[PDB]
Amino acid sequence: NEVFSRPEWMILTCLPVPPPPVRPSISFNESQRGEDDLTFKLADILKANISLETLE
Amino acid sequence: VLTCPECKVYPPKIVERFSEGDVVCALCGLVLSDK
Amino acid sequence: KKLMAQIFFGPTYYQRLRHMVDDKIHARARGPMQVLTRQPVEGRSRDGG
Amino acid sequence: MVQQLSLFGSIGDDGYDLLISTLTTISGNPPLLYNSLCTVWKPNPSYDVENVNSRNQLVEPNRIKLSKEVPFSYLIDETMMDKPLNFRILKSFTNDKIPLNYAMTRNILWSLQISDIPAAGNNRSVSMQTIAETIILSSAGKNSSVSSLMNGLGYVFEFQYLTIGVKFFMKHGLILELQKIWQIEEAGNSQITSGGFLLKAYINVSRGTDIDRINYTETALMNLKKELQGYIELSVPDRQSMDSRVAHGNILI
Repeated sequence: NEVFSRPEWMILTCLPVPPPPVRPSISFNESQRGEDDLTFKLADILKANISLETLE
Repeated sequence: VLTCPECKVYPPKIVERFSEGDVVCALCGLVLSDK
Repeated sequence: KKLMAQIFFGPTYYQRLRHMVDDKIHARARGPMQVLTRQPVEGRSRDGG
Repeated sequence: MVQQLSLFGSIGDDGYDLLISTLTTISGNPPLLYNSLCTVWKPNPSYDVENVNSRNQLVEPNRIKLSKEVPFSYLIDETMMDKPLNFRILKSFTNDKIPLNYAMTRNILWSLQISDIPAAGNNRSVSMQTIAETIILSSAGKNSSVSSLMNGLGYVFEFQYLTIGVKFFMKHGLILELQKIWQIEEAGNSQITSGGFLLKAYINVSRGTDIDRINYTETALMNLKKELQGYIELSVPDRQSMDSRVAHGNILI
């Protein structure tokens, strides 16, 4: 489809980041925040992206 | 900050009802925040 | 009065099992929710739905 | 026990006379003199009432009012028998001094009365208050006295005051009162309503469940207030001022 479903869009260029509601942090205490798996994966994605950029 | 809009007493007196998921003023019985 | 039919009668052996009604009874009007899905929690000891 | 629906206001004594005439022009009735004496009693602090259910707040301590009528022969000094007993005598009652002193009231020692803070919410146009009332007729025994009785219940004296004013009876059971209040102590007598008269218009409802009657009462009170527009402003007092519980201390005067 021309409006909604072009094929060029099937290849990623920018990755949306979901709000913290989607990846809620569980806080046992004031300084004890266990983060969700999704945010760890996103952090690794960004780390790899900046490494590739600085090597580029 | 969470205050009763009818007692207007500072500092506010507040009790949390965990088994009902409510926050209740301990003077007028008014329910402040739910869930 | 007397009973028309006679009755089988005598001692036996019985065991009191592990299931009491006091450990199975549960009710809930409102209460705590979940952090992610915001739906009533699971568990009788945690007064869930 | 009644639901009293009330509106309040105040006036300066300068217009007093004029005001009176206008009232007679509306009601069609003449004013009637009256007086009273109220004593306030509070629970004894020496006794620890652990029975107040702190975890549930089933009840909170409150203050009891005992009222009595006192003859004018105690309120008229040697300069005033010449004038007849009518409303004009109030024009001479502008000084903080009064014939009735502390010793006479102590020698005196009825209607017993308890009340609650008015109903909450901001959608109320008149002050609605709940009153529980009883009457003491007489007594006997080796210590028959109001003080001994209230100490037997568990209450002690706190203060007292004297009201003098006039009453107007209008239709539908509406009562309008013009008052002057004198607080009394051994130190002396002080007029709190200094240089003015306190105005209070109210109706009583016997049953709180009946709502047609309550709506009619509110209609009558608001019509009366809308009649007096431009002369006197009748207003709903502060809900936190008419609270008489022991924990928090303030007194609408």
